[PDB]
Amino acid sequence: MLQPKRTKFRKVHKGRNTGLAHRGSTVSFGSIAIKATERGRMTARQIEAARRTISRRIKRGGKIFIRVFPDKPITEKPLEVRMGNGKGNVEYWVCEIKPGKILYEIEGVNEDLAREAFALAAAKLPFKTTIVTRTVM
Amino acid sequence: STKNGRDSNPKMLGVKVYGGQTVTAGNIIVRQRGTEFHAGANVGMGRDHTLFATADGVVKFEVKGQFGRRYVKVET
Amino acid sequence: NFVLNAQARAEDKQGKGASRRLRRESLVPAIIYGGNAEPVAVTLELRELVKALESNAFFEEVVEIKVGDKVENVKIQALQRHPAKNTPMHADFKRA
Amino acid sequence: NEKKQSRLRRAKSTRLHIRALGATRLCVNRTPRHIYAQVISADGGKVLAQASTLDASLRSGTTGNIEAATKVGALIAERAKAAGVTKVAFDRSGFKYHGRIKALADAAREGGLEF
Amino acid sequence: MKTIKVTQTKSSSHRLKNHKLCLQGLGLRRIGHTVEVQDTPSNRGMINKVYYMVSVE
RNA sequence: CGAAAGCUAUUUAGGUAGCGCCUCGGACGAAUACCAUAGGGGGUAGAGCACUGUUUCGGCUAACCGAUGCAAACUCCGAAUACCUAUGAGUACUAUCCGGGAGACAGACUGCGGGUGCUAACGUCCGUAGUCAAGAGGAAAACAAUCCAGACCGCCAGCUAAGGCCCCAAAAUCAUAGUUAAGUGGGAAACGAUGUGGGAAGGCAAGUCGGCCUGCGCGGAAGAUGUAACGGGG
RNA sequence: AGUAACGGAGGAGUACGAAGGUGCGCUCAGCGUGGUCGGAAAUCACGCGUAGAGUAUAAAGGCAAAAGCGCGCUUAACUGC
RNA sequence: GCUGGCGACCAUAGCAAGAGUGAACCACCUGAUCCCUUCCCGAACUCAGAAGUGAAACCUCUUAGCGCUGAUGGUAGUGUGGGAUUACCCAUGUGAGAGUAAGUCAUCGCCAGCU
Ligand SMILES: C[NH+](C)c1cc(NC(=O)CNC(C)(C)C)c(O)c2c1C[C@H]1C[C@H]3[C@H]([NH+](C)C)C(O)=C(C(N)=O)C(=O)[C@@]3(O)C(O)=C1C2=O
Ligand SMILES: C[NH+](C)c1cc(NC(=O)CNC(C)(C)C)c(O)c2c1C[C@H]1C[C@H]3[C@H]([NH+](C)C)C(O)=C(C(N)=O)C(=O)[C@@]3(O)C(O)=C1C2=O
Ligand SMILES: C[NH+](C)c1cc(NC(=O)CNC(C)(C)C)c(O)c2c1C[C@H]1C[C@H]3[C@H]([NH+](C)C)C(O)=C(C(N)=O)C(=O)[C@@]3(O)C(O)=C1C2=O
Ligand SMILES: [Mg+2]
Ligand SMILES: [Mg+2]
Ligand SMILES: [Mg+2]
Ligand SMILES: [Mg+2]
Ligand SMILES: [Mg+2]
Ligand SMILES: [Mg+2]
Ligand SMILES: [Mg+2]
Ligand SMILES: [Mg+2]
Ligand SMILES: [Mg+2]
Ligand SMILES: [Mg+2]
Ligand SMILES: [Mg+2]
Ligand SMILES: [Mg+2]
Ligand SMILES: [Mg+2]
Ligand SMILES: [Mg+2]
Ligand SMILES: [Mg+2]
Ligand SMILES: [Mg+2]
Ligand SMILES: [Mg+2]
Ligand SMILES: [Mg+2]
Ligand SMILES: [Mg+2]
Ligand SMILES: [Mg+2]
Repeated sequence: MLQPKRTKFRKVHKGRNTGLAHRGSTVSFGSIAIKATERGRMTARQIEAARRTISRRIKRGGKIFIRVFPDKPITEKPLEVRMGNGKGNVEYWVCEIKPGKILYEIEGVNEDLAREAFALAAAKLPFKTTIVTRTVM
Repeated sequence: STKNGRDSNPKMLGVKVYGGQTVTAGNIIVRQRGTEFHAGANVGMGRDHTLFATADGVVKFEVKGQFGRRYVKVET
Repeated sequence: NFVLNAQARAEDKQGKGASRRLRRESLVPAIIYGGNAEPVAVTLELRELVKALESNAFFEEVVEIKVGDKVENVKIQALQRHPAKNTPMHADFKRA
Repeated sequence: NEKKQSRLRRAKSTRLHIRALGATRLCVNRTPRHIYAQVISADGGKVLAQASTLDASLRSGTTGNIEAATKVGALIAERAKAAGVTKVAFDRSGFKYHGRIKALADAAREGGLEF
Repeated sequence: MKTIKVTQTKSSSHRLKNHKLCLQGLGLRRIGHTVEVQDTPSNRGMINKVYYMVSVE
């Protein structure tokens, strides 16, 4: 599962996930893409699982472009500790997902096999997704 | 136990007199760490880069020079 | 050949709220500029435009807009799509 | 280029200080062939007086040495007193103060200019 | 000069401090109270701040 | 008339003291506030990748280049508000200053912006506004902190707010046009499905096929005294 | 402006008679190309050079009139304010 | 019409690429005896000059290739009121950044000299 090789800071504020994804919202690396129409978090484990189910299905024909990278560390308190005593320990990494974000792109595969692969990947993710095609403006 | 609990007292820096206000000689205009504002006419600078009015007049901020510096000056 | 039928979009139909009202009544704001005339703001019908958008000649041809007894020979310059739902939000047209 | 560029870098400090003092400036320029002096206002835009080795009184002779500089200094002192300019700040403009510049400045001090 | 009628239609009790000050500076005392003010930009600003609890002729 | 549960310090933390907030007396009276206009400085929201980091693909012999993301402790940018000053209209015993007397320094909830926590808690800690505290009345069945509204006393007078108008229980078994068949309304997810209404297209030709976008519904849906997840009847 | 938590990160309890004053002068870091060892990275020369170097010391804000780097003379690291 | 100096203004003014200027001026230039310089060096600074050359440099022209400027429209955000609670929606006010069309190979002042 993906992870930054290094970061400036270990722990990070929680923040608010708000707004739409106007940046990573266009098919730019391949011909078909899966796009999140709902908001949430995407752990690195989910990214690995969805990539595995897509790649095993399309059977190595065509390239897969992972367009999300998990760069936000998430902490957790150990079990049976009270509420003070500093911030919890890093457990896993997530990517914040705004509606409109491209998650995976497939290049070099026909539409039906890629749509099968994307349907298989959607059942591994915690938000609703859609299948979008590359257009010209 | 973690190792983060420290901070320093506030320093109360910033612009004290805004553009258009009247000043007398000796009135402090800007408390700043470096020179984010530079002294123009009728404005002096203290050892800690404090900008103060050396004359009566009204305060006026500008952007001048080829380095695009922010200048405070006092109009007499 | 493509022909789009438009209406004039005066101010009081411009800005955030009026644009959202337009898009609720199945309309698209658009703008026409280029040449030496001034920009003209127009309202297009969403179904007409999303049908023209399906074709590829629509992006390589000179299309025509009719604001009402006025021809306008333009080329599509920029599209703005809603990020989540792919519906077009606004269109740019360059006089041709 | 490099020489003029470095010399203007050398002049900037005195020029900015003279502007901050709000003083009438006696700016001098020196070329291998001529010498020039200008009495300039505190705002830096108006030339209150001037003198050079191009004056129909020094040109016909020889220019670019210490004697011509002394003559220019006397002439600029006179012309500056004629225009009611007494207290000035000397701007050597990145030139060393010794030499032809010093001859001009001494002739200007003896001419009546106060600095 | 060119007066207008302003009536208070809702309560001013739990509003923002400056909205209550706009009502007090217009001269309005209670719900249903009506005042006659000069039509000026200085008064139109106070009326526009509190458009939601006031009715204008 | 009318607070506060704040700040600073404290062998201090449930005490106390100065300041903040209340009241009384005196002085002085628009100096004050609200709004308009004018003049200012921001580095937040958003955005962006110019720096610091981080990140995907491709080219090139690692640097660079093209494309492509991200950031509390990144910034080439950059609001709304807020804050400061001047001038002005109108409306308000406003603002200052000098004295007497205090109380208070356990706060709570709701919204909005955050840290922490499990983007848990009627959790905790800040900022900001309102309410309670110290505030009754009407609504939310009941229900400090929600919504409407600020109770001087009296009246078998009228108009309204929130919220309501079949009966308990005051007022429409009111009107027009649609939708639902689930008592949905009147508790819940991923996901599943020729439910049913509407819209824009498309293919094939007695109409048929399957793709979308939507309105309202269905399943998913198991708990302990008794229906018991419309207050009830219905 | 201020603003809390057993919130997230780091420093201090010094140094310096010059590393203070002043006048005068100077401009880095990195790249390329050449050159005795010598070599990616020392010193020399030449071209660029986008501020990316430096700052007694942590970070931030500054820094070309450089606030960075040298040389001469000095004691204003003065007293009353 | 050209140079010189000092300013205003700080890229719509800049880079990159071409091109031209020696009457005067400016630059390079000749030599250092003298005044001054070099942690070595007349490179720089300084002085005494005028045999050359516009080569370099400066300056002036030309060019949108890159920079820089930059609308209109839309979008994001947001004050107030209201409605919902995963961050939206509605009314009203405000309104970016990015990107697009387009614009840019500066404008102005005081003084002196030469044509
Ligand atoms: C107006 N701009 C275009 C300009 C003009 C001149 N020229 C003059 O004033 C004198 N010569 C002229 C009048 C042009 C004939 C200029 O001389 C300059 C500049 C620009 C500045 C910019 C500087 C900038 N920083 C230090 C504020 C900067 O960061 C850079 C850079 N490349 O990054 C600079 O180059 C800059 O330092 C600089 O050198 C400028 C000028 O010298
Ligand atoms: C040191 N100064 C003389 C300078 C010179 C040049 N250019 C050169 O050295 C010219 N290069 C040659 C040798 C001629 C090839 C320079 O190019 C620069 C600068 C200054 C810096 C200043 C920077 C500054 N901050 C970041 C330290 C800053 O805040 C500004 C600003 N305007 O606010 C800058 O402009 C700055 O970032 C900057 O760009 C500089 C230069 O570019
Ligand atoms: C316009 N300014 C902001 C500017 C920008 C750039 N561009 C960059 O450095 C771009 N670099 C990136 C890629 C953005 C990092 C620039 O590169 C420059 C300059 C300034 C010029 C000024 C030139 C000037 N002219 C008259 C020759 C000049 O005389 C001086 C001077 N007297 O100092 C210069 O510095 C100048 O030659 C120069 O170097 C400039 C730039 O290089
Ligand atoms: Mg700066
Ligand atoms: Mg709105
Ligand atoms: Mg210096
Ligand atoms: Mg009372
Ligand atoms: Mg009193
Ligand atoms: Mg942000
Ligand atoms: Mg206490
Ligand atoms: Mg307490
Ligand atoms: Mg509290
Ligand atoms: Mg609590
Ligand atoms: Mg109590
Ligand atoms: Mg009550
Ligand atoms: Mg009640
Ligand atoms: Mg009740
Ligand atoms: Mg009634
Ligand atoms: Mg009844
Ligand atoms: Mg009926
Ligand atoms: Mg720069
Ligand atoms: Mg706009
Ligand atoms: Mg813009």
